[PDB]
Amino acid sequence: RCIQRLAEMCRSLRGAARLVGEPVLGAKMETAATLLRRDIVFAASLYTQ
Amino acid sequence: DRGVYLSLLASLRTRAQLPVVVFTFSRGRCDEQASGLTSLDLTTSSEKSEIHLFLQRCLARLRGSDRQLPQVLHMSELLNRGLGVHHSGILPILKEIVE
Amino acid sequence: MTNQYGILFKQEQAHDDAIWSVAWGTNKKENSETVVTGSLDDLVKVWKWRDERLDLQWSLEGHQLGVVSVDISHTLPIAASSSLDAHIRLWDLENGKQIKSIDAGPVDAWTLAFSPDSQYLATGTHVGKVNIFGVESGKKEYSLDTRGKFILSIAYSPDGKYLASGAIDGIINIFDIATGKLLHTLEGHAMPIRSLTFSPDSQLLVTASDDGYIKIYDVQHANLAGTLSGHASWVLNVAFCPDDTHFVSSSSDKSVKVWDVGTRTCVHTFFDHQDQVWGVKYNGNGSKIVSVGDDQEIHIYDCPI
Amino acid sequence: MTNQYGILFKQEQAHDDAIWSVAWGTNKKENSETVVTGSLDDLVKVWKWRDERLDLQWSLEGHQLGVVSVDISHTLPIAASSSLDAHIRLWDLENGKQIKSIDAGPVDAWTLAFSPDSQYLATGTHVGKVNIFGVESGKKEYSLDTRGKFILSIAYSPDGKYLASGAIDGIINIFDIATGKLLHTLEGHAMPIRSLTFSPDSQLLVTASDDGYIKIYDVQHANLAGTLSGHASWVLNVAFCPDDTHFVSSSSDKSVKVWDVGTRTCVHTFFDHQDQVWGVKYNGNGSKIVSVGDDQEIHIYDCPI
Amino acid sequence: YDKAIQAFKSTPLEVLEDIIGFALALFMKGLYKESSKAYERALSIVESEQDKAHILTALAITEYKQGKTDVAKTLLFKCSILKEPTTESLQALCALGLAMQDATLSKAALNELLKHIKHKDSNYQRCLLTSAIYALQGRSVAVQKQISKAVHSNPGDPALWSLLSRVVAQYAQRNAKGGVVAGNVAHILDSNHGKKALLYTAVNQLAMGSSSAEDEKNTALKTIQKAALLSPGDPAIWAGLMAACHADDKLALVNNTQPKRIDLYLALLSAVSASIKDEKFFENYNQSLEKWSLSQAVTGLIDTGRISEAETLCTKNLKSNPDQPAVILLLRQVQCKPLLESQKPLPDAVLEELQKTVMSNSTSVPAWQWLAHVYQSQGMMRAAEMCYRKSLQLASQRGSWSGKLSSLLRLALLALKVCMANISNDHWPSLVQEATTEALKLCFCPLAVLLQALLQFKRKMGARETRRLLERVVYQPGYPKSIASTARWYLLRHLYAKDDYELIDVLVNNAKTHGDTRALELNQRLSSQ
Amino acid sequence: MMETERLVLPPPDPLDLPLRAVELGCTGHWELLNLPGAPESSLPHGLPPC
RNA sequence: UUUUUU
Repeated sequence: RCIQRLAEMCRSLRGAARLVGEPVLGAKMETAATLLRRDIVFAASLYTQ
Repeated sequence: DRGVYLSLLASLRTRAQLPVVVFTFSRGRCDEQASGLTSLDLTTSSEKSEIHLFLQRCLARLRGSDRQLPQVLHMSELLNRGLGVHHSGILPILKEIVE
Repeated sequence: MTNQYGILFKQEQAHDDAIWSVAWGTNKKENSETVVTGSLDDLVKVWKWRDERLDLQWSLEGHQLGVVSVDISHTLPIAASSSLDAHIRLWDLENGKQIKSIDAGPVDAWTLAFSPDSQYLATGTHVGKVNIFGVESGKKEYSLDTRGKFILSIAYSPDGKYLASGAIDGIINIFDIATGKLLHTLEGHAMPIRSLTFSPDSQLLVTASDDGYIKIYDVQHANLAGTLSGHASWVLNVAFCPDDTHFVSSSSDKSVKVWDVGTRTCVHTFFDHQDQVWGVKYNGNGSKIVSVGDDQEIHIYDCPI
Repeated sequence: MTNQYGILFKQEQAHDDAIWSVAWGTNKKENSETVVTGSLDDLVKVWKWRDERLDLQWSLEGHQLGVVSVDISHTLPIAASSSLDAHIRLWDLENGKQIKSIDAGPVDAWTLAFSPDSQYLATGTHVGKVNIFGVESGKKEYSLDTRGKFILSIAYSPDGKYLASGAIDGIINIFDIATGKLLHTLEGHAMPIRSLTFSPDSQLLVTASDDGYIKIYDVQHANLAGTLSGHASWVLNVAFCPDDTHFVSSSSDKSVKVWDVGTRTCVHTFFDHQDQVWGVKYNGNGSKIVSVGDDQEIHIYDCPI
Repeated sequence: YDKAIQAFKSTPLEVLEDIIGFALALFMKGLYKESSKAYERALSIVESEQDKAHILTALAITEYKQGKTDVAKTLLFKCSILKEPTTESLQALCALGLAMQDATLSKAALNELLKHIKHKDSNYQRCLLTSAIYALQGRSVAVQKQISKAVHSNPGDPALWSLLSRVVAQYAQRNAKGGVVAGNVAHILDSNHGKKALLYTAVNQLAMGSSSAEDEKNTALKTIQKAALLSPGDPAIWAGLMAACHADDKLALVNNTQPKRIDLYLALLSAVSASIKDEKFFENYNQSLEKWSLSQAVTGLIDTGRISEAETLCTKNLKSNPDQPAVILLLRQVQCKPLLESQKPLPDAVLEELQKTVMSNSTSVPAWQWLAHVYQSQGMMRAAEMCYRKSLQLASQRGSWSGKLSSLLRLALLALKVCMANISNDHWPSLVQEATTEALKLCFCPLAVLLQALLQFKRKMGARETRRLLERVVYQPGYPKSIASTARWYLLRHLYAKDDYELIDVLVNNAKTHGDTRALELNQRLSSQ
Repeated sequence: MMETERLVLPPPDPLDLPLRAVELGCTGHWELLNLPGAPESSLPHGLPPC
């Protein structure tokens, strides 16, 4: 639950660093997000599919 | 508490009031008595087959290492007999199968 | 903010060795959904995605060495395959039996591509030309010529009138099928290309070279609209979605990415394969992706519209 | 009368080319003192320390490229040798008869070390795994692995439940043999290791570096309790003695220095071995020292207790 | 280059950059004297002595091209006399030394390079120069040892592993298995070294033979195909493919299941030639590759059975150029295949012609072995022996090793076959003895020991020594199936000669614990005579 | 070249086996085929120059 | 010692 609640905040910071004008935080938060969601932590819910 | 639950389930199986939802108030006790109950086997053979087919079809999407680790195996063992636990400290993929 | 992507089915061991190419065809007017795959064998197995799973239908085979390219047709039930065997034998897909066999060596064919109307079956040669054979009508009416090197990738625009060809060493050539005259030659990348694709309505040509970049050119001029760099090794295929908004790329770093051309960014990455991924395709109304890999497996994903 | 460390022997041409691994086994309490060496000529030779000298017992073979590591077992008379083609042999050491030949794939094994009761024969791997092959009965009993680079040197704790593994990047991983759960990772250096040695009553761990420094660590923590700065060029091998008092080191600058933990100074330095030294070892007590260099000479020094 | 020269013309050539560029363009086109003049002119106006050393090295290279190695050498020494060498003058000096077949200065240059230069970070070029120096002296085993040393120092570096595999394929191809492992390691440790590493591991697998567990997915054919998919540009992959197809056919024939992959030789030859045409220059290597590919294609076509295509291919090649004594032998071979396939006697005129043609191209053990086979076919045994002897003498002088063993074993087979016929002039056993002793002197050839067993059984059939030798051949493991079966079969017949039913059933269980059809069936046939 | 002819009995005994020697690879590895015919080495011209 | 969301 903590990892799921972090990969969803390191993605609204990708949206705010693009708004402030920080293109190096955008390129680091867009990496820290894609390396954080790979496996059973992000398994699709049975109900949804 | 182990004898209390086995005497309750003995008086509960004699009648048809079987699908009983225990409400515990802390997760360690919650998985503790589900581990400690350890012999009911309330399920027939065809229910064994359907439980096994459904759980294998839903669990066989994900990869190798992720499908043999302690909770998955332990919960599958309990579910085989027809028992589940549903506290807040288990993977959502197991809450959804139990539900 | 992205959508819900995910696996639906996983064939465990389709062939006995690496799988080198895949084609998905919604050929029949009804819901057939036939998938044809070729491997480092003689086998050209013909699968069918019926409702929720793939059931093997044909295991047809006549080849001697590994198959390097397979193709399917949208009008007729038919398929074509080429190999290191110097033969282009084209199958039937209905009774599972060979129809023809064309003799052509690594100097006459490397990779296959049918016409939009399933009539011509162009292939790329070694000496630089593109050879256009004739299905059901014999062999080798004419060959387009580009004064270049070994040619790896061949693409046909969906509406006709355009044929594109990548090569070892990078250069890209665009011909028009109407007259057979070279429109213009792009200089592109600096390493082999080995995959190309137009977009539906044919105004956007997407390459994928050996250095990791994905150029997005624009047809009818020489404009390029950007360079997509998000892989970590070679890029081996690019398939463009039925609606002109996304495309899928499989690389030799064991990863299938889904891009969108509006903002030139990667929406979702699939980390499910365990070895090089040699083939990706969409299906009909593009909402599922097939991916054949170096480890013998067939993945089918779910990309909701 | 001071008994100073003396050269006391030289054997001019032990092998035909460079010598790479030396092991000293006092298995028999009687006059056996077996010394075994592997030397890039694909020969593993067994020598014995008879009265004051080395007399060859036998030279035994079967190895494709040069031999990289040899080991002698304390409990039973038995030897083990690995080479560059990742192929492991066990030698009888009573007849020279190759008891067992543990094979291995392209990337399985680099160096070797027995278990204290001579049962497991742990070995490193080009891609980071530390898989263990049960002696004389089993193959690939299990594979204890981390994520990391090439792993040059591997040590086994004397008492047990410890296994320290250096890496080419320069980091140390120590694993408890009970279950395989990494105890703690030491950053180490920024250059490869090439040697790891424990102590009897194993509380101190000594690491050799490729920059010439030697680092002393305490097993209970990551306390970098030491640093020694005498060797000019790389350091290739470090060994202790049956008492926790001092150790020998073998640089790549053609010098063997004997350091002490108590005072952290070089009590003595040896000047032999025209070319660089690749191995050093101590016998069943502190008396005698064996050094094998790149030049084809075996040296046996003396160092009173 | 002409456009470049014209462009450099339309400027005042007064700064170092313009003069240097002009010089390189001039050198590229030809015109070495002009480039030398321009480089000297650039040398006049020079600061930053690194550039002075580089200009001196360029001068040495450009005049070397014309010839005049003496002046190039002195100019490179002059460059060395500067305050600090550049690691580029040293490498050029080593290569210049290697271009003249003398290792005196090359060793000195290499030691100089090693001595005080560590900031170079290639680590592959130094190994290549060191190995080339050792190969110059003809050592040919030291080379592999030197590369093994280099790989021991830096176990990373895919390039080093790949080079070790290549060297094992070229020099000392008796560590074929180790080479296969080295190529596999190089391919694993990266992806972009795939191309060369797969080529070299495939060639090593070809050299090895079939020394595996008859496992699929890792045979020579599979690896060469993987390499062909990775890089379809070099001609070596196509030649390797031709060799792999032929070897697979022979292995299937040994296993006796089915020949497969029959007719593609002409297409592969076309691919090889087309691919060579676009390679810049390794002239000797390209010529060698094309010659080997042509010969292999003709032989493959003859074996499969398409004689006519082989004939037309050879004739076209001769129609291209005046005769070269290699291809004419191929034409002779294709000519003389129908005849002697059906029994026929050949006339001394044709036979003498063939012998004369073989002397044309000497220094080739294959040719001599083929001629000896022809003599044996008609039956002129002693002449066959002489031709085989010439092949052995030639092979031993060349330092090759496979040819020596092949010739010796072939001669032993000739003598044993002559003995089989119950011929008088009891001298063929003596020839068998000498050939087999030499064969065992080289190695541990199972065929040689079975051949001795057959000689012993045939000559002085006897009771004990023959059975002992045969049983030793058939009972210790590590022997091929076919050889074990033949020794077993003769031992069964002889063991039946000296009746012991117990021992015969022991032989039966030995057959049972393996797979056989013929020994036990013959035993069934001869249990009730 | 001394005899110029040899006459031999080709089916000397029908029980025994003719010896067919097939050569596999450059490192010595031979095998025995059953049916009679030519020697049939593998890679007759040697290894391809790589 | 229970429970939770942008």
